[PDB]
Amino acid sequence: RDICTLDNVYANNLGMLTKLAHVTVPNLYQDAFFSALFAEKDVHFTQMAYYSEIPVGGLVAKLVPKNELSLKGIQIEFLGVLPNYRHKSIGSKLLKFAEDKCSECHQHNVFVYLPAVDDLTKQWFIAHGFEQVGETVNNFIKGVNGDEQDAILLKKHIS
Amino acid sequence: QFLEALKLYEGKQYKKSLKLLDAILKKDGSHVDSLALKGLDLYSVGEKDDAASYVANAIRKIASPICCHVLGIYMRNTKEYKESIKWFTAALNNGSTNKQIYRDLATLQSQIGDFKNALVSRKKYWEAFLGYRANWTSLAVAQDVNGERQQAINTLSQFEKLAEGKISDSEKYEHSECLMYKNDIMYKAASDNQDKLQNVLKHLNDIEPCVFDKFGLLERKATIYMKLGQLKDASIVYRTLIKRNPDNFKYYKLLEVSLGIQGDNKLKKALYGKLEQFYPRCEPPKFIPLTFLQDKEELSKKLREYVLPQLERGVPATFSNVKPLYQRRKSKVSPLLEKIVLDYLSGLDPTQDPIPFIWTNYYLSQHFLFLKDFPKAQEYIDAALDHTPTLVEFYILKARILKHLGLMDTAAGILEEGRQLDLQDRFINCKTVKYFLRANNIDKAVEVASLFTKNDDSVNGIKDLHLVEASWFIVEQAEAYYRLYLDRKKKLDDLASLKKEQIANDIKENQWLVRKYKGLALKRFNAIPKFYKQFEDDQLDFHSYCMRKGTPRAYLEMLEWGKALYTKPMYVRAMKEASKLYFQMHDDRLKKRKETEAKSVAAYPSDQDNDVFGEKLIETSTPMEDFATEFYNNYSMQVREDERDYILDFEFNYRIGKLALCFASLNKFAKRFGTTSGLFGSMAIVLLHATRNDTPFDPILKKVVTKSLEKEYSENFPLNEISNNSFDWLNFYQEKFGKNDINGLLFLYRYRDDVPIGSSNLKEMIISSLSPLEPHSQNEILQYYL
Amino acid sequence: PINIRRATINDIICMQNANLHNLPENYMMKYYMYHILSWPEASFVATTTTLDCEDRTIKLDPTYLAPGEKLVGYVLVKMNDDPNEPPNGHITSLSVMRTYRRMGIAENLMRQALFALREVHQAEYVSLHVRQSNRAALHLYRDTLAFEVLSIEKSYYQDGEDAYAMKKVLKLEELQISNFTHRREKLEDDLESDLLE
Amino acid sequence: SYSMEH
Ligand SMILES: CC(=O)SCCNC(=O)CCNC(=O)[C@H](O)C(C)(C)COP(=O)(O)OP(=O)(O)OC[C@H]1O[C@@H](n2cnc3c(N)ncnc32)[C@H](O)[C@@H]1OP(=O)(O)O
Ligand SMILES: O=P(O)(O)O[C@H]1[C@H](OP(=O)(O)O)[C@@H](OP(=O)(O)O)[C@H](OP(=O)(O)O)[C@@H](OP(=O)(O)O)[C@H]1OP(=O)(O)O
Repeated sequence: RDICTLDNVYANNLGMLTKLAHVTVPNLYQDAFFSALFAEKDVHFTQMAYYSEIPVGGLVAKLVPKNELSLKGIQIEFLGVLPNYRHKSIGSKLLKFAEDKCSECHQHNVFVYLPAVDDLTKQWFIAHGFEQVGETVNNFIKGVNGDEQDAILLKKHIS
Repeated sequence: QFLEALKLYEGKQYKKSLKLLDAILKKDGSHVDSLALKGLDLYSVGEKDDAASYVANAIRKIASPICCHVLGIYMRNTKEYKESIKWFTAALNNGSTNKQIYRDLATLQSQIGDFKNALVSRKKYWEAFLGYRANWTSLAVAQDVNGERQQAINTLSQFEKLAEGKISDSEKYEHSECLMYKNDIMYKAASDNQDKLQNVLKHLNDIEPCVFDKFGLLERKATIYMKLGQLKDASIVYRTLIKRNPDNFKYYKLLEVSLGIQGDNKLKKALYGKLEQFYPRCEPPKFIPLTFLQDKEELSKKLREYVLPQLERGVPATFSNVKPLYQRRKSKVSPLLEKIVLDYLSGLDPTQDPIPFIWTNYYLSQHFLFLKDFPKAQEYIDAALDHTPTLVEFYILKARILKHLGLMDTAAGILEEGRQLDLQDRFINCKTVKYFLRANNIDKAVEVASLFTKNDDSVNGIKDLHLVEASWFIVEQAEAYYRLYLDRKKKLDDLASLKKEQIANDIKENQWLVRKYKGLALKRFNAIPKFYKQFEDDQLDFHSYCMRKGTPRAYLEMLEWGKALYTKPMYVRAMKEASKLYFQMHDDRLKKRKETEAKSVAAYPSDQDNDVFGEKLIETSTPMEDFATEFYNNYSMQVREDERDYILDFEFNYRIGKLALCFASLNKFAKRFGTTSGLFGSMAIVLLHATRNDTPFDPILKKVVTKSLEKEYSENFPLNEISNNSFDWLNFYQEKFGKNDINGLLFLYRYRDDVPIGSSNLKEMIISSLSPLEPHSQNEILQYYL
Repeated sequence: PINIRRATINDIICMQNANLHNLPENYMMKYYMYHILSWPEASFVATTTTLDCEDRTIKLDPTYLAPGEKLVGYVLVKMNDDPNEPPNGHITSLSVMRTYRRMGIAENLMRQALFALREVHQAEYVSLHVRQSNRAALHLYRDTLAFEVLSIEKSYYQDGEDAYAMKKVLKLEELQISNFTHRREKLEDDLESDLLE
Repeated sequence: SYSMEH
């Protein structure tokens, strides 16, 4: 089939998704965050991207049901591809899964917080139809190293 | 009635039969029948101890024919096959009319290797039940095994005549098998006699339409043609076999021989060129030329054509596929492949050719690892890992390099990083377990292993791993406990010398450990012989089942397998390593809240075993007899002369005073490996030292052995020189066998108290002999051998 | 390089060792003997090969079959011998050591197994169980070999994972190994000429 | 893979 495919993440290959997140977005995720994904009320969607059967990227998104302004819907919590496999539509395929889940859940918003300094990534979401919402969010991102930084919020409307 | 309890045993109402038999014996407690069947019900309900006491009481009181049969079954169940035979026979001689007993006897007689009597039993059962083909097949098999081949063939042929036109669809598989089996016997008896061989071929042609084992028929057909010198005919059949399985190397080489081109590289090149067109995805056409091409440029072109497409597709075992060329053609093939694969890499881009890029780096990692350039091997695997850190295989190769460097803990850690990526895959789990055992981290190894075991009623998987007969784990764990044992014995001797005081707390702690590890090493090793005896016992059902099922050729292969069980690699490994413990226990005898730990290391059910730490094994007064009964005797009765470990032989007999068997082992070793071997030299020097009038051996032996050494080895050793305290045996050794013959030096070193030749110089000689070895080997010698 | 051949009882200790390394479903030696002594033409193994070149005893290692030959994969096959369907077979176990995966070994073993079941045993179909989350195994059976899903078996494995029960209908001519010599003019041996033409 | 447990 297509050389790039998506498939499910299970408890057994959760560590694969954790490794992908650690090499593509260092110092943001507590390993607990990954562990909470498969421990038996908030709903997550997870997915791995394979290139010729190699896991090279992944996605963690969250259904946010409700008080809340227009940042209800699907939150993208992780979306990352290994550097050497970029620019092959794999990130677009993962984002599209997220967007599609939004509509399956009859929601109309997909959003993501990014580091305010990460210009390149912001431009990539904007090329995919996202828009910045308001301005920089004061010290929103706590690092594993206790560091902090400002986030921006981006949003995209789904019919 | 006692007959009510027999039917009530035949029917599985074992309690039910028991109420009955207790009432009978309340009146008559010396009723032989009653006591005997008590045993067998009690046995069938796990109550093994009582069963044994009731059976043995009945044997004292001694019987009935029914009794004899009950006892026959009980004994079969407890694996007393020879006793079972005694009781089944007594059942007949005391008037049983049950003709099935002859079938049971044939099974038991076959199991113990008494085919002479088995054949008698097959004949009587066949006479009683001629209507069942199984009984014809089994008689023929007995005839064949007793060397009565024509009779075997006649028995099979007589059944065929009776069955002509009376074989149903469901009986056709058995028929096919029995047809091929007859061809086998005819074929062996034909030998190289051309007329006989011609008739065997005729038979094969005749039966082909009723034989469903087409590979087997084709293979027999080719070999017949070969022995008839009809090579062209053979060649057509081998081509027919290749087409059926073009991934079978053996067929290709046999085809070469049938075409008379074994010695003709020109024609071989053409043959495989042609075969490559029919079979483009298959290894043999691409690979076989790599074994004979000599022209640098042609070999080089062929190497390239074989390995580059595999790298391109990203196959992991690309290196491993060529590894046997690096092993047999090192100087020729490795420089050529180094250049080929380095040039291929330089053309690749990591973002456009990611798959070939990472797997080419992986190949080159394997390449430099094989050639012992470890830093370069790490560079190449690092490049792969950094690029694509999601491939478990890359963690395996990096760990493996670290293993060769002696970094066992680091190596285990990398593997553990790999394991975390894939909790589904048992293979990376097993290798991670193996690496932690190699680092002596038994607790982590067991925790990791236990993720895949059924631990249902246990804190971990040790019991499961014993149930599923996992020698891989058990041997590696045994070896890890032995290392820990030797480490703690060192830390124990260092603690004594550091008495110059709760240091006595630290030695009582260590003294427990030395014993705990020494015992668990020995207990884990003793798990292996138990598996292999069960494999032998496992044959029992097949003496009848194969006959019924119609697979006589496979049955005879089972017999041969059973006669080699105690020579298989993991058995021999456990035996060889366990001997270290028994031998030292012999040499040495010539100079609380465990309740918690007990559960974490138990191997077997509570009832079967109370010696959880193997204390009884290490406290033995008879370590040598224990090695013999638990491991060595079975190995020794089965092993072939051409695989026999004569050094084990020597070292075992040396410790039971049998110096003449030591000489025999030494002599046979030399016949095979010659008299330049350092191991030959060291065994000779140790044995010579044993013929010294001061030594604790029998003088009659020292005398006979002195003469055999004179008879055979007068011109190899200065035999006269054991009387000169100034003669430098160690110096003579290095002159003759060189100072790099590590294994020969290590043998002497093992006998350094018994055969003192300058233990300090010997040690230093071993130390300076280590430099050519890889680091891991250097270190394990420094730590565990010296 | 890897050699593919029919299994014998001399391979079952190493086959068990391979199973033990590669799968959570394990069996006692008696069960392998039952297979190899009941269906002696149906199981196949994959081994390394050390050929003599123009330019020892066996390693004490649980994968080794003979000097220079160790077992890297196997397919363990039986006929269905319960209680009254037409003849059908079962793939009891298939595995390949991880360092040897992704080069066609499983595929090669499987094709020899399907053809043998048809040829030797007139098997009409073959069945097997596979974990739902086993990507590699699903690709092999569904895509490469065109097995069908027959059902879902809930909580089939010991750790509780659901299986697919899968099935493939067997017909002799389409299973012939010569049909698979070209991955992608398909020349064949007619078994007639002289090859050195 | 056949599971002999069930
Ligand atoms: C808080 C959180 O959620 S996590 C933070 C977000 N993630 C990160 O910061 C992690 C680091 N970044 C990454 O992993 C990657 O850069 C991602 C995920 C952002 C993008 O992944 P990629 O797989 O490169 O996405 P994709 O390939 O679909 O698109 C990248 C570009 O290549 C282009 N492209 C698509 N297909 C092809 C092709 N065949 N050839 C060339 N270019 C292509 C796209 O159009 C896009 O171009 P543009 O941006 O100039 O319009
Ligand atoms: O002997 P071990 O310590 O258990 O190590 C072995 C050994 O490799 P080295 O001794 O060269 O490291 C194998 O090679 P052979 O002895 O069979 O030639 C190798 O097998 P391959 O080269 O065929 O891969 C195998 O590697 P693996 O099992 O990963 O394929 C590897 O075992 P470890 O990787 O567990 O160290």
